[PDB]
Amino acid sequence: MVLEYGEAIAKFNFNGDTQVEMSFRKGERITLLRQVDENWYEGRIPGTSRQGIFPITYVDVIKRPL
Amino acid sequence: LAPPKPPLPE
Repeated sequence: MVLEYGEAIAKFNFNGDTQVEMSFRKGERITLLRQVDENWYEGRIPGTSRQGIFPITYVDVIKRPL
Repeated sequence: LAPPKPPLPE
C-alpha cells in the first residue's frame, strides 16, 4: 500500500529483543518502510539486509512513509 | 537511557 518510503535518523539507542525488532545506535539513518501500528515503524538500513521494527519514539522522522 | 519500550504490535 505504501507509495513512498520515508526515512529517519536514530535519536536513542535501541536494542531489539526478538527477531522482528531491528537494533540500532544513535545516528543511524533508517529507511521507513511502513508504520506498523501507533507505536512502531518497520524500517531497513540503506544498502543492507538489516530490517525490522522499532519504536517511533526512538527516531527523528525526516519523512513519513506515504 | 531511552524512552520506555512500547508494547509490540499484534
